[PDB]
Amino acid sequence: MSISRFGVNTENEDHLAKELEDLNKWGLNIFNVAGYSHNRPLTCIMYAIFQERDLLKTFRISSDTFITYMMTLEDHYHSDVAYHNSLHAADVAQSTHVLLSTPALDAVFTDLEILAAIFAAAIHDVDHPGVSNQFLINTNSELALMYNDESVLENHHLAVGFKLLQEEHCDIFMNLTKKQRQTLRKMVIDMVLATDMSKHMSLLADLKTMVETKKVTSSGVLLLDNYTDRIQVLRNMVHCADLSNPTKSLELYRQWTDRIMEEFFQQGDKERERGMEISPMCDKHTASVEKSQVGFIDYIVHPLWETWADLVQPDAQDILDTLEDNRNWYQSMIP
Ligand SMILES: O=C(O)c1ccc(-c2cc3cccnc3c(-c3cccc([N+](=O)[O-])c3)n2)cc1
Ligand SMILES: [Mg+2]
Ligand SMILES: [Mg+2]
Ligand SMILES: [Zn+2]
Repeated sequence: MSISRFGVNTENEDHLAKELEDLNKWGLNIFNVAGYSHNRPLTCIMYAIFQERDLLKTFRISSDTFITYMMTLEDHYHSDVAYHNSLHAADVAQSTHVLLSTPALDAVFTDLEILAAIFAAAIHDVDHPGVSNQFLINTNSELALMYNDESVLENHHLAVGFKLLQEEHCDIFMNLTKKQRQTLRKMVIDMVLATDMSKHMSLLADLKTMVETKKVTSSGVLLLDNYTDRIQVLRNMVHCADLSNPTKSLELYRQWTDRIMEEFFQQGDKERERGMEISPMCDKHTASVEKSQVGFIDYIVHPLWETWADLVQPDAQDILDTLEDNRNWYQSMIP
């Protein structure tokens, strides 16, 4: 049955199953998953990932409760937002799922840490309005005041992600112990807050420290016996998943760029219509898409992935290669 198999009822079962053969691959096409799942990419991908990792059984989560929660979570992502909709969330969850399976990190993380990372990815952008934290701050949002202008949306995504668990038959963590729930909550909070782009540098600095003090075993697997080191790697992994668009196939990457640019232009028109000063990248009349992608990669995405590649060398070399190739392509497209 469709639901028991994919967590969603679809008229394209055979096609959805073919796409899902790439569940553990960096090359999975989430756009197609969406197209063969009646546009339920997040519910479908989260169900597939959990079945793949046997998380439902391990954590005594009924398929029904999980599907109910996932469908609700997905319903809370805006479909009228060009980039920060459920497709992006599904993509980050799937990317994180692949990153957790990096050979160099084999048997490094606990099952609870794995659960927390994938869950964090799924809820990391829930109810995103399509405008930045600065826009919320500049317009004196009640949300901004509430979180003292720090990680405004990130704190909101967390509040929503957790609150939905209180919905009818939505508590997927009902059977965890008080200790497991406390641990998971703290780790998820840590990983979602880590997606706050303004924290980029604090994260990368920690990651370099992890590379510098790197320790591997005979097999070649990294050594991270202490949570204090592991949570720094997990925060950076979800951050890398969040900034993984430029590392995917050019075809996927180009679609991601078109979407984020549309969202930027949306905010630009909002600011414009409110006599506000248009934010950088948000002016559709002066935006330089290609040059901006090159800057994005050179200053932010590459520095991060290069360090990540060093940490798990050589598992992420092809990802770095792809990033570099995509960078040069957009560079050649600058008029
Ligand atoms: O405030 C946030 O939470 C936030 C802000 C920007 C992005 C983002 C995503 C991109 C995806 C694909 C290509 N580009 C993306 C960019 C981006 C695009 C053009 C330029 C830059 N940049 O940093 O200069 C970044 N930004 C995500 C999240
Ligand atoms: Mg975000
Ligand atoms: Mg909303
Ligand atoms: Zn995100």
